[PDB]
Amino acid sequence: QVQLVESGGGLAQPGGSLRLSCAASGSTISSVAVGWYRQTPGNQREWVATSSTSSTTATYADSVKGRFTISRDNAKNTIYLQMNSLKPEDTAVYYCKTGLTNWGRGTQVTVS
Amino acid sequence: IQVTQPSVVLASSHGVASFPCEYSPSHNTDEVRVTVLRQTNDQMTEVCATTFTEKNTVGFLDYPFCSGTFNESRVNLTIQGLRAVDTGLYLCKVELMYPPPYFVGMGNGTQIYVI
Repeated sequence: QVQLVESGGGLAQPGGSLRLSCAASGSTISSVAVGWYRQTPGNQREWVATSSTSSTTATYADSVKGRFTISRDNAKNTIYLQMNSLKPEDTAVYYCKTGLTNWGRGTQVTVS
Repeated sequence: IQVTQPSVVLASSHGVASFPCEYSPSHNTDEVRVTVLRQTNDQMTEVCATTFTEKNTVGFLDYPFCSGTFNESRVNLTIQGLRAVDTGLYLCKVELMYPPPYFVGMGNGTQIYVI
């Protein structure tokens, strides 16, 4: 069992960067593919990217491919989503997830 | 992915057998396909299959003789209408179907003896 906590959210300007954090407690996520999702007002949580694992490379939705980067910090039992070249349409609440339903609490990202 | 299922399971007089199928690690996914297969002398034939999502945790609704509930990373399976001749090796195949990356794992098989 793993509790996921997002942070790093806040407001950025168009063209700016934010680094989001998904910190896990309980057990380790060192070996677990961790997904990032975003939810705009009135829509469903939508897949953005998944972290690497021992056997797989990081994966990205084409809407963020090249702009977003997922990295790991095993020592802090944490996954980072580096969000560069932000657009207003990147505005959303961002969630990390493991398994089918183990959502974090989500963090709001606002691009003016 | 690793898939755990029991070595051996006894079916009821009514022809019902239950056993869990669990996988690890619990990679991110939104769509889990579980396939139950029977090993019969070189051939692997499909018994039943379903797709679990966050909203559909109760599967095999389209089968009379297969039931399954999904939780965490564990499907609890129930096969019905088993006969003595249905004694054999039942493999749990687990696939994490979406989003990328795809993962697939195959359990060692559960031997089912029918009373």
